[PDB]
Amino acid sequence: NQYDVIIIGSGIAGALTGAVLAKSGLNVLILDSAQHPRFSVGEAATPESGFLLRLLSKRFDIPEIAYLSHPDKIIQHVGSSACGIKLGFSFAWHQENAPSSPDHLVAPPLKVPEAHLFRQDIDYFALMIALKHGAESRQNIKIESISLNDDGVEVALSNAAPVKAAFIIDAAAQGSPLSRQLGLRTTEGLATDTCSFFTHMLNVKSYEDALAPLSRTRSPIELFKSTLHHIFEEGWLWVIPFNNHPQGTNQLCSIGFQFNNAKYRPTEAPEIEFRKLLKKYPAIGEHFKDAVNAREWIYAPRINYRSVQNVGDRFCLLPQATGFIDPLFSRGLITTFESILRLAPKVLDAARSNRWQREQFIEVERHCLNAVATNDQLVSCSYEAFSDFHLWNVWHRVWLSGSNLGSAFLQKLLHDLEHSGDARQFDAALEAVRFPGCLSLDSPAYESLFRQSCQVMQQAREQARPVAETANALHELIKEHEAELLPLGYSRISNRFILKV
Ligand SMILES: [Ca+2]
Ligand SMILES: [Ca+2]
Repeated sequence: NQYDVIIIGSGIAGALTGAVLAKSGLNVLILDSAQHPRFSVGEAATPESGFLLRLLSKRFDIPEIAYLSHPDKIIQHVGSSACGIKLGFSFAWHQENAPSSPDHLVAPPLKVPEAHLFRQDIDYFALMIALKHGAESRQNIKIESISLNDDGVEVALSNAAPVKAAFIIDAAAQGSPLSRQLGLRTTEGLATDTCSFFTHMLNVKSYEDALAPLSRTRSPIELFKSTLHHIFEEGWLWVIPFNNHPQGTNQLCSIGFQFNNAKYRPTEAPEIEFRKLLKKYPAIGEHFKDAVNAREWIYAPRINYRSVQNVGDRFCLLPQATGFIDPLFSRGLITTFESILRLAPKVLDAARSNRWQREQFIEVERHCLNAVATNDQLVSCSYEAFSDFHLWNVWHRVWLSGSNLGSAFLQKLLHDLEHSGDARQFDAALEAVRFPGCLSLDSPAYESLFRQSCQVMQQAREQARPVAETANALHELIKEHEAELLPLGYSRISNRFILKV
């Protein structure tokens, strides 16, 4: 064995994994068929993802990891082009053959700003963290085979001698070569069936300039300074600026549009589909009158997958290699950072005890598979809620209340870790949560609300129920559970901009 761990993929997941393991005394080799710099989506940070980066940073004493959670710290240390800003998620609803209303908006603001991650710069910086801590990296390589033996792993490489390790982590995405060879991936049982078209653009107009100013919308935050979701019956489109930070230099804006394949299947080239969308929804088109595409569109016809298992004696698939649902709500980054946080202490224990058995990693699998399942219910039910603004308004409080509870839970874990310095206590506290992979992590009342609300939405889809009935059923569920949630007034449906505290 020339290494302790081989990591496939040098993106943020592989890089952070490599950094924390190398920091902790393991000899790590990161392999990637691609090379930096390169484009990637997965751009909208969340409260959870920020807390998870800070937890990773504190758990392994790597300060630079925490920089990646704060836009001001990204600008200062990674570079001024490396992010935009977000003060929350905003949602504007539209329908075909009718004018769009600036009152069909919800936007619950954050207290602390978060980042729109320009992944080419963020990921390259992350790899630099790993390299500076002693992880080895080989870019632009070709893996010829991966052998999983009872005494380790052996990876054959084109035009080089094979490399050996005790353990292999797949930190790649849809191209997970372990996933392909292990036969663990499937689309069976997934409620979400969606496609995605995405690119980066110049000269994308702000929501306030294109559609309605703050004096009209009454939003507490500029939608320009938010992850903006334009939602409609068959899909949604994101507007994620990198050019909205007063000290930023990036000129681009990320644009992605997604369809529920059960309701609309695209047939034509990405630019033609984009123009058809804008004709259908002229309000959305107001962003793009002077816009130009700065890259080729990428089209993915089906973005959803899960896995039946993701750990063995000698391997672990990180979340992107295991399952993905949708960009909606940006749950992928969350699941990724939490999975690293759960896995890394176990890999260290394994390497120190020289014991490599599947059962040691079972809670990593339990978290990841539960997270993908929860993500599938969240997103599938959301796409059904896209049918009507009032329904969306009621529905978004189910997501928000859960996310707020999970964020608060992670914030508390971080506080305890910062002051106690007690890594083992933290690891055990995260593992002891009652609902790993669920939005609240540990609230039986919230998970009751989530389960029952998803049942309402699936039944509404299945039986084509009237949207007013569904919205009301959700509202009554929120009222029933509200006493056991954060005291934000989630049942006050007329307040479309739910504030913290
Ligand atoms: Ca070693
Ligand atoms: Ca994503």
